Amino acid sequence: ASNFTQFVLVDNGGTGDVTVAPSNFANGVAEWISSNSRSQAYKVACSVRQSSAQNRKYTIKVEVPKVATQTVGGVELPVAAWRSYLNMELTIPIFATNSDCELIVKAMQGLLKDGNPIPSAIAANSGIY
Amino acid sequence: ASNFTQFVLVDNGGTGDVTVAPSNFANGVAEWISSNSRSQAYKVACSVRQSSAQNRKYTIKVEVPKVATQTVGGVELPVAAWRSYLNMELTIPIFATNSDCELIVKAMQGLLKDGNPIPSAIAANSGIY
Amino acid sequence: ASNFTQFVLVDNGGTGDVTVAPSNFANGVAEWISSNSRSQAYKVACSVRQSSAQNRKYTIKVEVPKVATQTVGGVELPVAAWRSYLNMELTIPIFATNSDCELIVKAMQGLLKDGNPIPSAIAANSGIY
Amino acid sequence: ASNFTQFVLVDNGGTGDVTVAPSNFANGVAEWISSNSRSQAYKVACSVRQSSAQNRKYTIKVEVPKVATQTVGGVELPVAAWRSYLNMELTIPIFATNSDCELIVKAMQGLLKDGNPIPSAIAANSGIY
Amino acid sequence: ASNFTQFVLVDNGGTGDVTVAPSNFANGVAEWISSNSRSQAYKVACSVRQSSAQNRKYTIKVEVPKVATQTVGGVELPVAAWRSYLNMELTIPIFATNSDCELIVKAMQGLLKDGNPIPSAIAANSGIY
Amino acid sequence: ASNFTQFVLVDNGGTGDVTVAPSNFANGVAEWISSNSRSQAYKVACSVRQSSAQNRKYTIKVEVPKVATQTVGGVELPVAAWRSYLNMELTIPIFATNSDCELIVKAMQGLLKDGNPIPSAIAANSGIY
Repeated sequence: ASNFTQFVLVDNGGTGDVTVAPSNFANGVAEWISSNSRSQAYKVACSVRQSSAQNRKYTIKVEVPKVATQTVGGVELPVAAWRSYLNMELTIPIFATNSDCELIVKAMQGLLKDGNPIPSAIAANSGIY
Repeated sequence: ASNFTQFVLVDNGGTGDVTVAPSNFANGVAEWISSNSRSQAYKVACSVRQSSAQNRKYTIKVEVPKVATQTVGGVELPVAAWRSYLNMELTIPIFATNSDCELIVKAMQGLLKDGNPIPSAIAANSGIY
Repeated sequence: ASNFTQFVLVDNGGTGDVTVAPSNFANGVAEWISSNSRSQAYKVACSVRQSSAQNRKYTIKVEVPKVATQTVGGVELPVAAWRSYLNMELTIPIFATNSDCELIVKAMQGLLKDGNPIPSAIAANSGIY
Repeated sequence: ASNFTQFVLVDNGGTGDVTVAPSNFANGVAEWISSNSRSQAYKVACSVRQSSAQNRKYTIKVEVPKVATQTVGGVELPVAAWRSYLNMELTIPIFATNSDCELIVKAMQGLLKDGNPIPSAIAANSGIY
Repeated sequence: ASNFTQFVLVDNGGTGDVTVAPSNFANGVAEWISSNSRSQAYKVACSVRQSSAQNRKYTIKVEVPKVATQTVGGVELPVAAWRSYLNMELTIPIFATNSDCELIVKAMQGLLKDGNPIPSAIAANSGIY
Repeated sequence: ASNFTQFVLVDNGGTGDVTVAPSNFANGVAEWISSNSRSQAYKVACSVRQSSAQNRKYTIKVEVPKVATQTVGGVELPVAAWRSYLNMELTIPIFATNSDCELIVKAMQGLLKDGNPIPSAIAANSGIY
């Protein structure tokens, strides 16, 4: 094993899928980036720390860029028009069993599943109502 | 539309699924909880707001109960030993079209898909290695 | 669902029943008022907050007006001679199950049921003896 | 009359009803408790007094035990995790006739009638939405 | 019940209609935004407040954008070339019955009905003459 | 040609309609007043002005009276028991073509169309919920 492997971040059904690969583990922060210039890359970062004596906290960050080509000084450079940022922190008690943890993972998957309230609001630029 | 509806948070295959239903809307913050006491409930909250001149921010909070050795309806202390807390913040530039937003949703779904590093680490009480 | 619906506050047996309808949810305070000028309306307000870390507190307020017509400046205005105010605060531990909560609701109904001590004292302008 | 009598606080249909009986009258405050230890009892207290020159005020307090997972006759700590507290204050202007007062009683009964928003929110561990 | 819902702001007869959906109800200010880029979206905000002892005051705001694409350095962004701003304040004494309010609403709709002086001056970049 | 004419402010379907007729156009402020006592009359005022270099600003005002008779010392006078005041300001950049203006007018009519959130809250003495 080694769970530090590449995965497809954006599944565009085989064509134009955005895959992200391991790229750095310096300072205990596991990082993954897509095959682009570092200026236009998708980026995922993950780190876990025993925050309290009885908790562990995972900090996960994703950056989704809007790619563009910009003319600076009469020269064109690969750039990102803007970036969207996802920041998540998960605190799990040390008393959580593996099956307790699987429950947290399933809850996070159901939350974002297609057609459920939240992913629907986000995708439509609206709130919950 | 009208997305404030009940949904399946934990999909256990039809048998033993955890459904979460609307429970509060005070202050534009939509809340959903499972059919349990509030100390043992699965809880989801969501709200959007223009965080700055250039961004909108979605704050999503989830609480998941530690189920192994749980006593249904009992008084379980300390509260912190029996609950996991998820905190997500999604910042999206005001230029993001619905399409851009659909892609951000896919990135979140890919991140947590089964078999991918992050959800596998969490489920196994591990970090990256 | 949406429990924010209209209900009959004073059941005068089909004729002259006082019904109250949703009228505002600003600041997380659910409000209901009767179809009158705002000066002569019945008013119900409800809000819940996690008062302590282990409690939740519901604050409910009802205002029953005594309607009158008053001549101010030689002009008649719809007015309330006086108002009676009900103020209730219910503190429920987070460890309370739904069935535990149903017990609280039944207790509150029995308390005010016709012929029981309290509603009898109130209706007769006396104390308990 | 003489209203200080035993009554059914929780009506469970004849089987498993909670009856509450007079238990104290120190200081003009009528008290009723169920047949349990004082830590697990259903308790009701009531008193009236002229709060001001223009009003009389009824203070009614109710305590309801958390029953799910309860150990009858046992020592259950912390006390706050096992009890709900109701606090009602009814202010009535000195001009209110018996009829006016009967109407105030009906308003209180309508507020808590089954199926109405408030009692439904409470029973479901919810707020308004 | 809820009136914080989606609605048609610009009726372009079934197609090309501008719909505005609820987005956020923070601090007593209900806000609605149309879909797609927040930068090119229409916006409606509304709030009510007791302006004085006898008055309640509504504050409505609407923004109509002039959709355009901004190109800078070869990077183009969806923007509003400019915006038209409507700010209205409606004061209503607490003596107004529902019938009085309905009349106030009719006066507002009549003021803007097609063919009347005001909507015709505006639609033609003109004043009164 | 002239748009400074009489028009129906409150359409009560042919009968009981409130018509407002031109009264005075002094200092760039066009004013319309309904017939009979000026004290019980409806009033509409409108003016446009170049608010800045790029903007033109319309200022519309409407007054809805609550008709009543004042009696003092046996002398009765026709008065308005009170008035409801509407003050609106519409800013439009000088780049707006007639098509843009027509759209702005449609947005205003849609905002107040029957059944939509805003006109329904007002007509019912309510806020958003």
